[PDB]
Amino acid sequence: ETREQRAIRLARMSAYAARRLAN
Repeated sequence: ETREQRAIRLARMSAYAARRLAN
């Protein structure tokens, strides 16, 4: 994965995780 794909991956994984595990 490149800097772009990787980054967006971080936001997606973190975002999704935060949703299913906000607290």
